[PDB]
Amino acid sequence: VTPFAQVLASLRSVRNNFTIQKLAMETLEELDWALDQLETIQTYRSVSEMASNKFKRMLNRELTHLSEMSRCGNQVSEYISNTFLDKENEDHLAKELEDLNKWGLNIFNVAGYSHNRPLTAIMYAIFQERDLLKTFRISSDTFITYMMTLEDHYHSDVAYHNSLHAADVAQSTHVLLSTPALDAVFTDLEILAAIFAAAIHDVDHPGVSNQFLINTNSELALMYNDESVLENHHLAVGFKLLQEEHADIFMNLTKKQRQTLRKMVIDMVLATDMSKHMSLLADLKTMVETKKVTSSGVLLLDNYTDRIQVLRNMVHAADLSNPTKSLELYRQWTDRIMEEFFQQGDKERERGMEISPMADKHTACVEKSQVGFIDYIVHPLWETWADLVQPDAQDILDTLEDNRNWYQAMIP
Amino acid sequence: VTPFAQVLASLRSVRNNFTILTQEESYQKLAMETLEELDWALDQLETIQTYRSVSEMASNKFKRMLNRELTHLSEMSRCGNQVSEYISNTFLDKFGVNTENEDHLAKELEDLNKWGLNIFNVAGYSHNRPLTAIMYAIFQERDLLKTFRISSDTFITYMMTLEDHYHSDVAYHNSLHAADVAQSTHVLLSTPALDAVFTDLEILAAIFAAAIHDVDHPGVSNQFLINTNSELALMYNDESVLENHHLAVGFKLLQEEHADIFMNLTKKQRQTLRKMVIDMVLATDMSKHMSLLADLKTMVETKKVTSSGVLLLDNYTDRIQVLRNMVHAADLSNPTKSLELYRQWTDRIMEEFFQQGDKERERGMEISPMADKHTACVEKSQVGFIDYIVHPLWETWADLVQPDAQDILDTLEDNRNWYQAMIP
Ligand SMILES: [Mg+2]
Ligand SMILES: [Mg+2]
Ligand code: NA
Ligand code: NA
Ligand SMILES: [Zn+2]
Ligand SMILES: [Zn+2]
Ligand SMILES: [Zn+2]
Repeated sequence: VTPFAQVLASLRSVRNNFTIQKLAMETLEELDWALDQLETIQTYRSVSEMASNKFKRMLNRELTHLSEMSRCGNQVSEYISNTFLDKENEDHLAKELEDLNKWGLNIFNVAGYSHNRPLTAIMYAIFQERDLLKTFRISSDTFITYMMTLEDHYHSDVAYHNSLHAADVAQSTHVLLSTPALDAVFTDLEILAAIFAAAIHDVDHPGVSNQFLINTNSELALMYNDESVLENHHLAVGFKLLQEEHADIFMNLTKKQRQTLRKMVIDMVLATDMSKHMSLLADLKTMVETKKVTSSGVLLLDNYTDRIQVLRNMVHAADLSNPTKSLELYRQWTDRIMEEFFQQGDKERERGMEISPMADKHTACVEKSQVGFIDYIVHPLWETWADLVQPDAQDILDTLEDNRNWYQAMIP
Repeated sequence: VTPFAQVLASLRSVRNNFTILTQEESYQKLAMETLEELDWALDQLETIQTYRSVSEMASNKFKRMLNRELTHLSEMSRCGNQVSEYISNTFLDKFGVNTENEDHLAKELEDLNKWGLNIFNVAGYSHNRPLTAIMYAIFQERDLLKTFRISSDTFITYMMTLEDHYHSDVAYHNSLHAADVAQSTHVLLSTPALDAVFTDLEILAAIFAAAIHDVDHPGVSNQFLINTNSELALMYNDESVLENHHLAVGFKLLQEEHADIFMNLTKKQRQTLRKMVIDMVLATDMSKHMSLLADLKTMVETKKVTSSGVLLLDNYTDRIQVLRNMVHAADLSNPTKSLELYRQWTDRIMEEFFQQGDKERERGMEISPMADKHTACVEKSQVGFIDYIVHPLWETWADLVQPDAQDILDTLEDNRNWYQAMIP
């Protein structure tokens, strides 16, 4: 018997026997509401995971016993467990880099003073600031060789999803990791993973959505079976570039550390798929409801699952941070976002495809879109993040509200 | 506010008020037994939950709430409508030859619709092309070439390349295993309890998923591919490495000259078939076994049957849960076949495991359990495999399609007892 069917059947008999005055009637009303909500709020996969997890632990018990029997009983248990169970200019650059630890550092100026290499410049600054090159025994040459190839694999002719956007997300993730409420929560390995996930999260982006890649029967959609097409590709390129000569920035980690980092990075870059937004928000919201905070204001994250839920939300929030930056920065990101949408619209036109809603200058409502994006996606996410790390993130939330009102006032 | 927490708090309130509200010996016994039952139900509700099951309830609620807002916004202006379309699409998730071998082939193919077909003989009488031979027989039997306007040339061009992309030098995961799974799926689709339940497109999808489910298999596990830092593991981010690859090859082969067997389907039919096939082949990942078992078990518990009484599967979700379990059961059908067939499959799976062990030895890796040809406990493994995986799955399938599959279950038990009796 499946666990959810068992619980519902016993809750139905409790209700049937409860029926067998104001207090009695008001409670039957509350029971009937909760029992109905229990059923309706369930999906096919939520019901499934309760049952599969139960079945997995039932088999895990039966094999632990079998393992104790003989050397044969042990290899049979190992086979079954592994198969059927789961798991000059440099002066100007130095001046800009003084804002490294600040929200809204001008990354556009960093690009201008680094010969249009903001990703290499910002990643090297972050790694030195955080002492990651010493901690993880990364030679400067290894770091710069990797970063330069990584930057080279970001498309220059794509207006938004280029190395300047990656530099911005990596820098924003670096600032978010420094949140006082999150002091001493993450290991050096988790910090390394988050900044690296942020730097590679859009590498080799063609400047077109996953839906465009699916609809055009692209090699990428074919290879990845229409699931997180781009996000899977960003990871494959990111990890492949480590195999280039003198570029293995993870060469001096232990085998266990590389296994752990790889798992965390995959997890974080897959969470940047925009269609997974509501799942991340639901995870972040449950974390806020059950949050355990210190007297000094520091968050308590006991286990790996809690830490990765926060980290995957951090990289996603960093990816959706343009509306939280000063208006001057935000307006420049919106121009780039729009330019890239229009560029996808051009590719749709050359293919005879139906032009996407925001993909055409004649019909795109730029200001209303920014207001919708903030109201429906950016503000609910950042408000949940701000609740988790209170009072840190209030300035972020204040900047967001100003920018929202500015865009609202700019609607024609 | 997350919904599960809200429900939990509500049921906790009901319980704390039930205690206030509670000859009369029978009343007290009823009052106490129901409180203990409620407490057990509440404890089990919390414990039986996971991080992903709870969050799933919340994300689905958030998705529905936003969809409601966006539907209203789309009615406001042409601008509101394109803003709602942007947000919805981005942030939400939705001739023939006369030969002795040909006469022998026609004789074997008389058992096409039977669980008792010998695929080893089909391979021998078809120039070691069991996949093309069996798929062509299935497609003609079911009239799929006429229904979906597939010319024989296109069909045979595709099937031949598909068969060519199965490795000959791999003992188990070759075209003979694919032919076996496709034929077993064809038989399972014909179960009387599942009569007129599936559309022609769903039938096409299941047989196609079964035929392509192991294409280009290197004869090594996903764990071997992850541990050796293979290109495949790198490409697929260590998740269902092989299963993703089987699908990519299977769909890529349609692009070969005059091999597009889906060329005359509508765009909507190709979209639906593609979705179903991906779903079915990803479900063949053995590490997903307990999820499929869980889904099949819930389906048995809530099963509705007509006057006939043929199974009733109202929506698509129910239909795909059965179909992915069917292809998985077909993939785990070797122990349910006659002993003569089963013993030949066991030799092949062992030979493949040992070939992997040789690769681990040459690489200086620790030899995987079952991969050492010198230490493998072949019989005990077959007993464990049946007791823990094959029998629980087939027993659940038999409950769903009762009384059909009783013979499948009887054989499984005989083969298990035979292997048990053969333990040295
Ligand atoms: Mg992205
Ligand atoms: Mg397989
Ligand atoms: Na470039
Ligand atoms: Na071959
Ligand atoms: Zn060098
Ligand atoms: Zn991004
Ligand atoms: Zn198979």
